[PDB]
Amino acid sequence: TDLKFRLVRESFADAVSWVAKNLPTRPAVPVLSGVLLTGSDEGLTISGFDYEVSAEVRVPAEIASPGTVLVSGRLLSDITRALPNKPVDFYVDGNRVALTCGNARFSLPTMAVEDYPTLPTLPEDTGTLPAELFSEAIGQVAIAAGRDDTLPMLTGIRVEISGEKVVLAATDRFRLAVRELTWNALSPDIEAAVLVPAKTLGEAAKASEVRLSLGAGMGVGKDGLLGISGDGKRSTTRLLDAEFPKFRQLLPAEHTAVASADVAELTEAIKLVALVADRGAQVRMEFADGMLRLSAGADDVGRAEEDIAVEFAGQPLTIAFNPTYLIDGLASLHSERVSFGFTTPGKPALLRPADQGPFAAVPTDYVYLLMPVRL
Amino acid sequence: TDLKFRLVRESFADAVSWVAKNLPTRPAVPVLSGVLLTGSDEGLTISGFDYEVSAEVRVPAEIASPGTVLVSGRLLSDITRALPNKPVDFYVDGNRVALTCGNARFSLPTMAVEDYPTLPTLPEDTGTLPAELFSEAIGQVAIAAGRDDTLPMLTGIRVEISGEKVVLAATDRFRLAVRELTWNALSPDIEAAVLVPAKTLGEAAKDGSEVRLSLGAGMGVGKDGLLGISGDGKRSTTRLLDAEFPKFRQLLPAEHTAVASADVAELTEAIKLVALVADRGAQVRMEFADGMLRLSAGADDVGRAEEDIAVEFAGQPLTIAFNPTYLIDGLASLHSERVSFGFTTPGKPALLRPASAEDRIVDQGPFAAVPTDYVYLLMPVRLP
Amino acid sequence: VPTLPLVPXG
Amino acid sequence: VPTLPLVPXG
Repeated sequence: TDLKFRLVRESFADAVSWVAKNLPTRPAVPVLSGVLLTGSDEGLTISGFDYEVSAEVRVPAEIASPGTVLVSGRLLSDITRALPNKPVDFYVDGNRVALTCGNARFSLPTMAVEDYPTLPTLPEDTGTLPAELFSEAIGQVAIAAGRDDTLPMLTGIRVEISGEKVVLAATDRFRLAVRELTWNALSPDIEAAVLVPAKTLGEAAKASEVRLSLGAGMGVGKDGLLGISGDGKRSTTRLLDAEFPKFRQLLPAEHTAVASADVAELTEAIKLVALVADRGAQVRMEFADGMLRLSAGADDVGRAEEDIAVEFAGQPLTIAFNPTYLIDGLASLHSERVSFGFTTPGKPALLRPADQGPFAAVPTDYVYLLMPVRL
Repeated sequence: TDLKFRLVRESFADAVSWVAKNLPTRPAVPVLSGVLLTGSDEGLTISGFDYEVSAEVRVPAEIASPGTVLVSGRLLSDITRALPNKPVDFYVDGNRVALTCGNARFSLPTMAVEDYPTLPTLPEDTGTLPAELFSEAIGQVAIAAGRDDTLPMLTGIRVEISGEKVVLAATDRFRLAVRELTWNALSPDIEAAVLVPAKTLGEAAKDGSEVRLSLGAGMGVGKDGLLGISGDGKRSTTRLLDAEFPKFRQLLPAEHTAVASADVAELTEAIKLVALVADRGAQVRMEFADGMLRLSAGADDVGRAEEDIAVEFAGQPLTIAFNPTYLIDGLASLHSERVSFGFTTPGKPALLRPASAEDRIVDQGPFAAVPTDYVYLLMPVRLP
Repeated sequence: VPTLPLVPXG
Repeated sequence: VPTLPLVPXG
């Protein structure tokens, strides 16, 4: 039987474009540029899959005749975004799709559905959490992941689950981001840790309640997949089999100095002084006497300094950073102020949202640990 | 004397950034990355040289000590745009500049003022017109200029002046854009034509009162090899192109076998839609007849597309094909709600001209060309 | 892809 | 540009 359906343009366009956004820019084989449309009494399903990430959305539609068809995905996305804002009729007549909408008509070739991989089945549901928290937490941690697929152990977000408590962690060897949260667990005996490709997870986050599917009980992570579901949408990503670094060793228990600053004021000041930094390599932070002297540059191109008021206590120090990595950490706090914990100018700096020492580390739900650069 | 001044940040930043926009991003020698700052008699002049465009701006300033200095323009532009909103103090101490603003302090190296090339003198004033009109007219024709230095005769905008009448024209051999306007000439006997590099003049068309163009006076218009542009305490010179503009006036058709009009937004949206299946975005096909336009594209291998829109149409029906990018460029340059098409055959240029929604099309032809201040003449492509 | 009938030029 | 004292890792 040949698929024939009708549905509202905007509904059609939103569903196709969400599936098509994930399609490979460099398709390993041509058939992976397609999206699959499947019509049943249970509605219209639009899906895509490239052997690593799958995406699937069900939308209400008037199905005049059930069936399945594969067509060029980004082409279908661009068409549905540009059609007149009228109901869209879509009829497959064998090897050819007739698409009509208002005063417009398209005739599109079909692709070889028999060659398209089958979408993986989701593991059992593991837990749920609000979309807002999912998006915030992943955004805070993904910023620290490695971006080099030749070092897969760094390209993941580690996800540790213990009952109702989740810990997310990512590192690229220069910063480490760790976020703790509470979620709604759906299974009891969950004591597991998986590693999820960060880019994929980050994109799933930037798109109502979210359900994570990794399996149940002792089976969590055993199927090598994470399913993410919500709002008639459902995606899967293959887990990484790489081993995550021992990040808890890095978290300092005590600080020789602690400081707090206004996040926006500090961010703007780093952007200003780094204008004279060679290749934006480093900005220097001189802490003492309730004052932060932020500086950069050299005599060849120019020197800059801005002094901003801070709370400071402990051993004064000058410590230098990659200004992009520092802005990245500040932007991830989502708080008005930042609290710093330091040991020495050669050792990691702890950033978290906000007599003379040493200062015990303060419990928090988010840390961004940033290695300095050498002066 | 060492230059020392203070002024408000926004004024400094706008002035410096306006001069620095024309500096090379990869200057051959450091002096070419510089802008010259000269302070005297309650004013600060900021000057920038480049081999094609030079520019100069004067803004008020509290001058504590007069002088001149040369510093990196792009860097200074970036700094002043990001400084706190406090008065900016600037003093030269030997071979270094100390720039202080609120809680921020910069120390910049200077360069040898005597090594900065001399900015060209503006030619005698030629005429004036509103800044808005000038930027719009340039923007309209600049889209049609070639962008290939190996065909330099295509990379300009032609400026014809005949008394109060100015004509701007550009072509890349596939479209020709011609815009006529009136201005206020400042001397009699101006009858001349020059060629200005399009990329320059086009980008420069982006607010003011009246713009003054300086290409000389009377019979001397064009002799200095420069186009001066002035207004709002800013002056610039642009070096003219030595190439020769093609003989475009014989392209303009006096009579059409068919005329049509369409809504510009509807037609633009329809072209973008059907062109989605056009191979290399190479062509869309327009079949005109019976108050309808059938717009189509594509082929069996990738998909076919059609959209039919209402048009006003008279004369001999025809099917004619265009590069959809060039077609949209022309529609976007009309700056009107509707477009009027003039056709002869599917293989000869199509004339596009602005039409208002209060215009309307009629007999069955033939149709004399309608006088218009703007024309975009587009060569069709061959039908498959 | 013909050019405008510019003489010379095409 | 030293790395975090990750062992192994650096």
